[PDB]
Amino acid sequence: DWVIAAISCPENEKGEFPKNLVQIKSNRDKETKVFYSITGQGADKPPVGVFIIERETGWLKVTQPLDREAIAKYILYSHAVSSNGEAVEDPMEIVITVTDQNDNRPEFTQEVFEGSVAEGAVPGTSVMKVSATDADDDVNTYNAAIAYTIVSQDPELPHKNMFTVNRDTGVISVLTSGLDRESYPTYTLVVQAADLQGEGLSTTAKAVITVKD
Amino acid sequence: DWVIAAISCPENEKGEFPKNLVQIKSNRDKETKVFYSITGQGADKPPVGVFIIERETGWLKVTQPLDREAIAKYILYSHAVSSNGEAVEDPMEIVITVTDQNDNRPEFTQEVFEGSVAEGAVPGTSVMKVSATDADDDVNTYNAAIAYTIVSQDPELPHKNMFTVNRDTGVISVLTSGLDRESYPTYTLVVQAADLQGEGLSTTAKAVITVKD
Ligand SMILES: [Ca+2]
Ligand SMILES: [Ca+2]
Ligand SMILES: [Ca+2]
Ligand SMILES: [Ca+2]
Ligand SMILES: [Ca+2]
Ligand SMILES: [Ca+2]
Repeated sequence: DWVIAAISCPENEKGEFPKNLVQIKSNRDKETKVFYSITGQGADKPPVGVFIIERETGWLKVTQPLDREAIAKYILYSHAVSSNGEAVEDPMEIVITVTDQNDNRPEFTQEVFEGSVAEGAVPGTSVMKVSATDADDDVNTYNAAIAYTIVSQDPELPHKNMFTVNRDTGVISVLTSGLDRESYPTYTLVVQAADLQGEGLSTTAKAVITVKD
Repeated sequence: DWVIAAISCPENEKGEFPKNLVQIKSNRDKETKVFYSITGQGADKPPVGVFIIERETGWLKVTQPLDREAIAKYILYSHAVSSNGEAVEDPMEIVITVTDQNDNRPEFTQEVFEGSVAEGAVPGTSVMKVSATDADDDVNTYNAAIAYTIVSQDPELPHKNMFTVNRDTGVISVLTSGLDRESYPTYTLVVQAADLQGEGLSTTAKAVITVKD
């Protein structure tokens, strides 16, 4: 049997609802009056009534904005019943797919990441890793594509930029010489993760680095 | 059989082509690999290739902007063929409907309309009618809803506004007293027709009125 494998709808649509999706009918409507209905989660099962079909015209519609991160795909079936009460078609599968918008900020997996480094470590020495996740669609968009940056370093001594971060991996490394346990044993870095390859929604966390012998 | 009775597409779409319309598949694709194709005017018949279907995925797409005033409805059929060469579904009817944009200016049915009026006619006397048409969708929009106005009167004597026009019907009537064949035997009015109930696209024509005894 034929299936409508996808009718796409972006999440978070604005403007007037309901919105038309597609009109389906039985070509047996030349024989009898036919009445249309739909079943499935999103139709008669929870979330009830997100999708409706006009009983006489067969216009399938969506009645509220969708949310890809809650339900990304709805599987419905359309039904066609004559006025005398006989189903005149085998029910047809109709799938609604929800496309992504950038509506989730990245989140670091920890509020505070801890790491340590030997004071004599040569510039370039990898110290620790910070990590973030993003609930948006990393398959089809850059809405979940995170760039890591360092926002600040406390203290700014002996130099303001003792460390750097790999923009893609979140690995933090020694950038310059001068680390010294006896002068400054601890650094607090504010790190940022931002989606849209660093241009989008952002969040911060801390990396606390202990300088060892 | 089920029919996709309408997938709507506005005419004159901008941005990137091709544009996805709907994805259709055979659920017999669990048994065999299935290849999809479409037939109909707009697909394999003229205008060829305005609609295409991806042979493996079943994504039906439109490849160029549509024009409601040229073709307002396309009737396509989808086909599903196994890799061994057997049609695995009855072809399904899929109708694409083109929705309207206001892209046609009203047009008067004549460049010059002629009428006459007796000089003693009381104010309110109907003189003649001007008429315009509009190729846009008068059923579903106001894109063809015309308001008539008078733009100018030559000569502006004895008064600047000797006539008026019914905004809906285009009937021109005597507005005030003072018409006189021996003083001014002829008036040329520039008349305007504008769609969007007078707010939209506009055109002009002339109404030449002869004053009789
Ligand atoms: Ca969402
Ligand atoms: Ca995001
Ligand atoms: Ca999202
Ligand atoms: Ca047009
Ligand atoms: Ca128009
Ligand atoms: Ca039009």
